[PDB]
Amino acid sequence: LRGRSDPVAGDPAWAPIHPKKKPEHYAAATGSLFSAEHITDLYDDSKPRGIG
Amino acid sequence: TVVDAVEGDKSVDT
Amino acid sequence: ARIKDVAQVAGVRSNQLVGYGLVSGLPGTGEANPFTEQSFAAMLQNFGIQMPPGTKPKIKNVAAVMVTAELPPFSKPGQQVDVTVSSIGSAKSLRGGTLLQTFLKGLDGQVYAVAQGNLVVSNPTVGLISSGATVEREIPNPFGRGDYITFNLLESDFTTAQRMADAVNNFLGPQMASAVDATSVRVRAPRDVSQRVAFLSAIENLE
Amino acid sequence: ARIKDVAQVAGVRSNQLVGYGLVSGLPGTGEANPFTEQSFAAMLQNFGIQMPPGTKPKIKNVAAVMVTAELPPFSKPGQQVDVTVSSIGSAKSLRGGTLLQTFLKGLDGQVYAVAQGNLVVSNPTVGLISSGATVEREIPNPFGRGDYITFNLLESDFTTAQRMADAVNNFLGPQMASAVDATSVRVRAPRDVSQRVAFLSAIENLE
Amino acid sequence: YITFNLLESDFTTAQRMADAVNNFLGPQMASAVDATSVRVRAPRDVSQRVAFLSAIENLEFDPADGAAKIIVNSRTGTIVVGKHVRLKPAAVTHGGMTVAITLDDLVRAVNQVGAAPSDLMAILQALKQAGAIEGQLIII
Amino acid sequence: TLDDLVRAVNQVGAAPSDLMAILQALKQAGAIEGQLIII
Amino acid sequence: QVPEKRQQTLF
Amino acid sequence: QVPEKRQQTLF
Amino acid sequence: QVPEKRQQTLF
Amino acid sequence: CAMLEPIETDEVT
Amino acid sequence: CAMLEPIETDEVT
Amino acid sequence: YEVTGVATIVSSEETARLHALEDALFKAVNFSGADIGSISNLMPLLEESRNEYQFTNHEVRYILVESERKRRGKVEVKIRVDIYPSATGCHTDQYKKTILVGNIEVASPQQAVMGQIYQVGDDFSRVVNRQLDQTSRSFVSVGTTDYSISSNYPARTQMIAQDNGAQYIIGGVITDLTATVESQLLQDDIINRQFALEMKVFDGKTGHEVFNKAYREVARWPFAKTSQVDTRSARFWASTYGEMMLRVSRNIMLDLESELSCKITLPEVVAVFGNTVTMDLGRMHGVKEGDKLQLWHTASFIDQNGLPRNKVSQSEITLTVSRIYEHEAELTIDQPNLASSVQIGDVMNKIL
Amino acid sequence: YEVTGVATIVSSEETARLHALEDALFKAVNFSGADIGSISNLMPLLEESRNEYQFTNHEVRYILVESERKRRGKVEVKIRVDIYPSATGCHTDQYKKTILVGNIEVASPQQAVMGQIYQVGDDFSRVVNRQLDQTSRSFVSVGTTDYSISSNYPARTQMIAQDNGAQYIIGGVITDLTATVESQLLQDDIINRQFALEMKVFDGKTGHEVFNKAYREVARWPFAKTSQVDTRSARFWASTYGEMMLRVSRNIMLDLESELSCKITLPEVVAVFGNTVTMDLGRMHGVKEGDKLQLWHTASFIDQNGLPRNKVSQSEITLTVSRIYEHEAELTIDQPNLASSVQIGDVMNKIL
Repeated sequence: LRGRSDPVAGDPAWAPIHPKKKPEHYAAATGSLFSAEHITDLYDDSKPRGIG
Repeated sequence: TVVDAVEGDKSVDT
Repeated sequence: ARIKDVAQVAGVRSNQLVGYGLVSGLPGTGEANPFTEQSFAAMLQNFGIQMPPGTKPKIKNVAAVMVTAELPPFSKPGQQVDVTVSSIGSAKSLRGGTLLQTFLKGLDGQVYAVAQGNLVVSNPTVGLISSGATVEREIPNPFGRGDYITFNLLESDFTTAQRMADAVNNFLGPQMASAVDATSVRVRAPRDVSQRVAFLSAIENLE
Repeated sequence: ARIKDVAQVAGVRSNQLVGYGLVSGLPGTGEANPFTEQSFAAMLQNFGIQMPPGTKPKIKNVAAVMVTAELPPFSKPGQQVDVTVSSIGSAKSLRGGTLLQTFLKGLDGQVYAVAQGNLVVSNPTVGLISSGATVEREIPNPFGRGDYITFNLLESDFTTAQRMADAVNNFLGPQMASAVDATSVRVRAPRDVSQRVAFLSAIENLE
Repeated sequence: YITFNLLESDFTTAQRMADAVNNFLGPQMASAVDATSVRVRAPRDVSQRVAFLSAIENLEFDPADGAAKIIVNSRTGTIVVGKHVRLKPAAVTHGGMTVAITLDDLVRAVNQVGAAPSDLMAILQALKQAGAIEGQLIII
Repeated sequence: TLDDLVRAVNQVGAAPSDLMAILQALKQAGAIEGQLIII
Repeated sequence: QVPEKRQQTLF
Repeated sequence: QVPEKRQQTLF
Repeated sequence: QVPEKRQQTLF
Repeated sequence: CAMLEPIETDEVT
Repeated sequence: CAMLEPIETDEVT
Repeated sequence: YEVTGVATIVSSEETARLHALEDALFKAVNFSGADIGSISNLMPLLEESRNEYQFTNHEVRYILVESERKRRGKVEVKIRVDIYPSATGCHTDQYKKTILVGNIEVASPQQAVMGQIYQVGDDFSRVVNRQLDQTSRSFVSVGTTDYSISSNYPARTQMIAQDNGAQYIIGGVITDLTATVESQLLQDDIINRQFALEMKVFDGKTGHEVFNKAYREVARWPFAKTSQVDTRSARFWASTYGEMMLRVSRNIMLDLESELSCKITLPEVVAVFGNTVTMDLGRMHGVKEGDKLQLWHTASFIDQNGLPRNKVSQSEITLTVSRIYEHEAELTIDQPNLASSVQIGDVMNKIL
Repeated sequence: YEVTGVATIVSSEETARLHALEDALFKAVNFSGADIGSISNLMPLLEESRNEYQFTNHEVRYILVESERKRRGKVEVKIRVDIYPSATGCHTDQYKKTILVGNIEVASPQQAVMGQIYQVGDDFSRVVNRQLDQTSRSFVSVGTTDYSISSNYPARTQMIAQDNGAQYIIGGVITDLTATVESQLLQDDIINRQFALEMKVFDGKTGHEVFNKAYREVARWPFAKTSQVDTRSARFWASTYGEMMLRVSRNIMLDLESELSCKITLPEVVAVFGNTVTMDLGRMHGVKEGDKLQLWHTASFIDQNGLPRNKVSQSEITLTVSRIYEHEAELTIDQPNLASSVQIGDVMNKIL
């Protein structure tokens, strides 16, 4: 009798995506704490750049 | 089936 | 020229640690910057003194600084390294100051040393501490892995790389060292870590 | 003139790294530029101090700079290279400063070195650090590929190209080197990388 | 075992300290595990370990010279040139006078012109760029 | 020990407290067999 | 047939 | 009559 | 006829 | 013969 | 003869 | 044999029946142990819908189709065939060829808007890689790469092949993903989507282009016009479009078998340790101990105009396999006095 | 034997019956003491639904299914089989292989949104670890690791294997978690969710990739669309999706048994104390006193192109086990004059 279907809260089609966990560095391979995926630039503005 | 569960079925004009 | 004078062992590297801290005991040559006062208030809260919000400390003997240490290779917990202390606010001088407890973080965001001590300044805003940072954690090393060790030339050159290869071969024997580019020379080494240290001791002194 | 004095090996190139950083520990000769304060606030947030929005740091010992390093060929992780530090804001002098952690990016946008250290200035706004940047990544090289190596003349000339070809042929033997234009000379080389380094060592010293 | 951590890390100093303990006590007693640490087998009793460590910590040996380095204090001006540092010959023109090549010759070249004793810190950087230094130029 | 270094300090005007900075350079170059403690 | 508990072992 | 697949060839 | 599991191989 | 049907430790549940 | 019809690992699905 | 062929009708009953017959024949040949390289030349002579097929000079002589059914909207064909598995041939005594699947790209991103299937090239190169790995007879897949291979840069092709250890590199471009709408008043709309592809195989030893073929097929797009389809999901690959793309991948594999299988496999010298050399092929490629190999000195040059060329110097050196590993092998030079002339990059061929 | 097979119907009665038959056969083989490595090759010949199965060259000869029931919506199959446990084989005289379960990752976090099952990779690697530990015959699990293992870095693989003391490292990527909706007017919606996975096993001695396989299964998602499911809970693993994932893990274990079980186990030299060396394998791995072992000198090199290679130098050194600990063992060198040539990292194989 309504002709419409109400949305439901928590729909997976609109739910947020939790970001993928980055892999561990394993510093024992290189002897250094540098990892291209884990470094944080001190001066960056931290704009959104990835999922989540 | 051809309907995705997450998005759902997306599928008097005379 | 000895091999150790003109080359470095691959995988045997230094690491850089950086941290934020406060320098106290200055003869009225401190700061009034908002971040200095905020950090000072947080530090005081850590000891049980919490000022009401909006209270101006009116501190003049405290300066906010950036602490940097270089972690030598094979650094073990309990060792001490130098730290460079540089002012980042508007303090006129850091002479006669004392660095309070500051945690030094690596490139991965983990704490590897804690820095304290007395500043020795000559530029009055940069000082040094001879044993400021105490190493609290180890960084793993690839030195003992593999069937060879590698020497990296400080000054890259094809002829220097080949001459260092010949120096090792003459000392030990044929087919022992090989130059893979203008910088690196690979030397076959024992698998035991104790024997590799004894082996590298004889090789690094070659002329 | 030796071949290595007047020529360079094709594929054995340098790379240029550029990055943005802050120089601290200046005797009151810093900046007040909006980008300097913004970068300083972001750096302080990276250490756990976050000022309320719209807060003016009133910093006078910090200057925003541009850091440039040239990555020599065959640069391996753990090596150190010089960096040139030049002020881009309105700082009067960089003398006595300390470069904070800055990441040096290549032409592809990836980080290949990290620069720190103490500035040595004479122009007071440009300084140099003797081992400021530590190499953290390798750039692949076409040196060991193919059946020949190529020499590129620093001063292009048909006669110099042909004379260098004759010098190699006289030393080794007939049909060994050939000049393909006024700049390049192709020399047949061994397939093994270790033998090619030994081969290039003898050839680059020819007069 | 007990472990000794070198104040100045070096492969040769680590191995020489291992040999010093082995010569004093006997074979297969101490071993260098890296450039910093040396492991010495020790008694299980705490009182015997203190007596054992008392005899070992007084052993004499010659630490290695270490890598050749040049230490420059950019804020004080002092330049400390260590042993085994060699400067390759070159023609250095500073100011208006030309000199030919440790620091003694370079200091005279500095004194030729007015300039300043801290102008030597910039001459070394040019020598480092030209590959005329057999060592490490460290700025503190 | 310090006697030679004190003479080097006295050569130039400088100051008797400039010796504290010479030791730190020697410590960095590995020219000290001991511990440099600052109190 | 029931499995038997682990037998005597040294170290 | 079906075409035959390529025969053995060197280089 | 069932395929047989891989046989003993060294290295 | 007649194989038993005793259960074992669950792998996760 | 009589060829079997056992399925194999899917290439993508 | 007793085989079943399943194929969905798209626009013609003849095409669906032919596809089902091809599927049944492929299954019969795979079960019979016969080479799958010869199948790709049999299809052209199968265009006719004759109940009986006669062939000469092939492992299959007569084809007789006994049952044809259209159950559930797709043609099912049951046939009986006589397959003669030849023990000989130019493809049975050769080592397996390592192949690297290169980058497959969509030339026009505009065509991939419907369904947002923009990663169709990557997820199809993955299917081609798995098809070559686990379905082919004479190929081993060494993975995929993100670099694009072109005929203008033989040096880059050689370098990438050396880096991945691949004898051949296969890459393509997807040139058509457009669709048309067929409308009926009785029923809903039918969207028939196109999938055209141009595959190119490059020889990693010299950078030459050794294979070049074009594929084009059409299949129904069962999804909604505004629905987003994930190309890694089973919803995409179980649909009619997915079945068509899987059949296209199978045809790619069969064409590679038809063309490259009887090329003589040329393992390369990896390292020389005095009188013993190492081969990049091992137990998993078909190497057996006691095999005799003949060495060729490799010299491939770019000519004056920048075009790749090949030149091999024949050698008097013969090698025999001494120890075999899963991925490599050790060979002993039978002429010790000539062992000094062996360099890295020289190729070998098994002596028959 | 008397065995029961339980399997839930997802979309086809044939698949559920086949899964129940596989379960019954696995239980029968486990009880009979026969090797579970041979089961993974029997399944392909079980696609047909024949009441009687005939096999040759296997520990099972004839399979006869006597009862088939669909109680409570899942197929139950009762069969009687004849199993001949062979006392010989290439898998009974080998020491147990230590395996490290690497990081299993979800390639697309978008697919895990429904149910928020983002830690499905970790909680599934835990299941694989426990399956290899307490269900396999020739494997010992040394735990899990958080690092990702790739074929591009053999040196990292070797280092991680050395750190964990693992002969092989197993890691995978979960490539499909999408679901489709099947709607009926009489009943509620049915959500069938996919679980695709690509497993890869690397040899820790040389960094080579020794195993590579892909799995894909489908099962009903009984939970609500907006409900959050915890992957560590029994609600997830007791559901139809959980049963499917457990079956996938069992198939992984059976494939590892099929491929790696008859590889000769190569314990490594841990320490050398004069004439006595230490072995990384002990009582829990099947080492017994009086065993004779042959030493191999290990030399594995990365070649000029960065690809891993293997090279073993044969030795005249034979060792015998003197004392056995639970996790290690002591060996005495039978040739004292050659004892000086033994270094750490040399491998050994049991003399049969």
